[PDB]
Amino acid sequence: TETIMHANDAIQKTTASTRKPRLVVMVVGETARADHASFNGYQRATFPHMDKLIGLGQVHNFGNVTSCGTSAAYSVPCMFSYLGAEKYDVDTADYHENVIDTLDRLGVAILWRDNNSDSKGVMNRLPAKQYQDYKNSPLQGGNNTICHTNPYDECRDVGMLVDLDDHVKAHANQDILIVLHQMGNHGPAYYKRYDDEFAQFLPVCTSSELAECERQTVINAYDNALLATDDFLKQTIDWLAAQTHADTAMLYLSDHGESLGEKGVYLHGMPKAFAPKEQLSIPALLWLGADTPFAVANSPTAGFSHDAITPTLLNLFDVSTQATADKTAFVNPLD
Amino acid sequence: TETIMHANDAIQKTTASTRKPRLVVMVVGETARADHASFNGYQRATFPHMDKLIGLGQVHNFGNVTSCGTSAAYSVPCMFSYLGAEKYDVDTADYHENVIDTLDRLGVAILWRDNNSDSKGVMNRLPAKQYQDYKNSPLQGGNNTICHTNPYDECRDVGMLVDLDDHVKAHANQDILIVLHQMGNHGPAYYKRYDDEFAQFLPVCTSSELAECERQTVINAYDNALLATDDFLKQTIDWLAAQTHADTAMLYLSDHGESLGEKGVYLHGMPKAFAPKEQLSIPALLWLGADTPFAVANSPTAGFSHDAITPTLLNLFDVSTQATADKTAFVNPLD
Ligand SMILES: [Zn+2]
Ligand SMILES: [Zn+2]
Repeated sequence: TETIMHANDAIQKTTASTRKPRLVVMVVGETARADHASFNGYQRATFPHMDKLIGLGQVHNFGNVTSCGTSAAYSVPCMFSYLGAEKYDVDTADYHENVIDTLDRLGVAILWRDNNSDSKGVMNRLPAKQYQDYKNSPLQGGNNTICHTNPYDECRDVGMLVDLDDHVKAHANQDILIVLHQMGNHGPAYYKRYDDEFAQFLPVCTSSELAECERQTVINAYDNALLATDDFLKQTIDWLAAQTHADTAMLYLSDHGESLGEKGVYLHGMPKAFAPKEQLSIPALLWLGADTPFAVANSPTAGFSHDAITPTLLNLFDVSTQATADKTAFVNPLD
Repeated sequence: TETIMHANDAIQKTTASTRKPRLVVMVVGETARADHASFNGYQRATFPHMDKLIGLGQVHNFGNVTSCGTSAAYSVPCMFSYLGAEKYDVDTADYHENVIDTLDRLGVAILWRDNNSDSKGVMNRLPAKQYQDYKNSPLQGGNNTICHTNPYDECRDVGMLVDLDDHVKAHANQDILIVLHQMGNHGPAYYKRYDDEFAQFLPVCTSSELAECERQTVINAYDNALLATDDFLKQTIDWLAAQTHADTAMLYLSDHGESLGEKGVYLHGMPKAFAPKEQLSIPALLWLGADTPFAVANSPTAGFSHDAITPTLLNLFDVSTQATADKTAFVNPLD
């Protein structure tokens, strides 16, 4: 009763009872920036798995996408909002219906796994059991079974992929959205972000005081963490490709980019008014399953931004509402 | 170290190994405003239990206190920060060591129970099991056993007091801090916030369109929710009074106030440079146990604010750090 509604008219045009169930994984990345992706022209092979799938036509790359801000606190709630970046007031985002609320009201079975921090309020109106902490191991009070593969005891993003079949089997003949919130490229200690298999650009910086290390060694650790994210996305897609009774999709966007020493600036979090372009420039990818019914939108005049996520998610679940009239999306609506 | 440190020099002057363990309950209230508390002169007995304890000298009233902002998203992280309101940056509060991080490092056993939303990042570095969701019942994925006493199935703040003895028993001979984050006076549906026992100021507004109801009936439901918070604070104190083995304290402050129709303004969330006084004026109370060693501090000339919380918590746990010099606190350090 106490929510500012945006999509009270929302209804599904078709349901899992009259066509194949829809199964979407939305990956909320962390600190990855567009121009260190090989698929956007970076001079190093940072996403070999995604590049191969792009060459096969399975993954669609949207190029240099713009985040709404330079921090998770700002970007993550706005990513799932109806307000968009221009009218978004990070302070009062929680008073509004968000796109997760709409999908849950229409019967989509939502799971949010988090190896980062939390959903920044997005999940607060749904039952607590639909949100799972994956930045802690079970004895620490969380769920991630892949935290002891490295000397930092840091939980890994691929632990969020363990037995997602549980959720799918609990929700037969239902549309499903799974949100995975990555640790990704968070710094400054990039060398802690990936297991040794991905320690490929060398040597790396092994200190949290970035200014002290040499700039190239900071970049090397950052690009190694991208390699681990490329693998995590590949394993996510491999799991979806085995769900042959559903129509599947994986959408991936980072929450913001990262400065890597341009004009001496490192990290992120700068007020958007004068943040450098590197902090606002993010990768964006969409994978679609075999025999997909969906059509990918072409990059419009203005390019894409975080504002396209909410209409995309509504389109992937066939939701009709005036709330998305004339709004950019990564996928066209079906009719 | 990926954390911006503020109290790296912190050390306890004495420990539970050489004096009585310290046991502190910090209540983070919600939407209660100073001038509707009967202990600040409101012409209605909204806090009858606290008023009796104030008359006995057991509760100290700090009068009209100022919150740092007009929403929980802004105020809650700042309440636990070292930066204080004037340097605080809500987007990047999470990058900084906060007072809970300091207490945890020094060995205080911290429990955060939340019947509101969550800790707004404050608990993110501590093990997940030290944070408990109390706005959901157990079958919903939370912990609160008192959600079915009302027709809205709304979880009640007193459910957070159920069997706190479990936490105390698990931390024998340790200092303990318990944070209880209230649902409290959140609106606009004030009439949902309290069980029938507290439906005392009548008639009440039973709609969410507050500008439609008669103003006094909105005020009546708001004041009923205060009665239920007064009762919750009394039950909290009654539990602490039974921990005779420890030196105890209860500190209570709201996250912000509330407009109740003055010049047509309702609810809160206005930008703090422009917000009316009602949204920034909050109650603040301190209860101390029998034979307390602590003394109430000199009032700042402008009155107290949220900035006093962090130095107060440090002083209550005998923590010595340069980060408290020059800073306001509700109680003096022991020396
Ligand atoms: Zn981020
Ligand atoms: Zn609040």
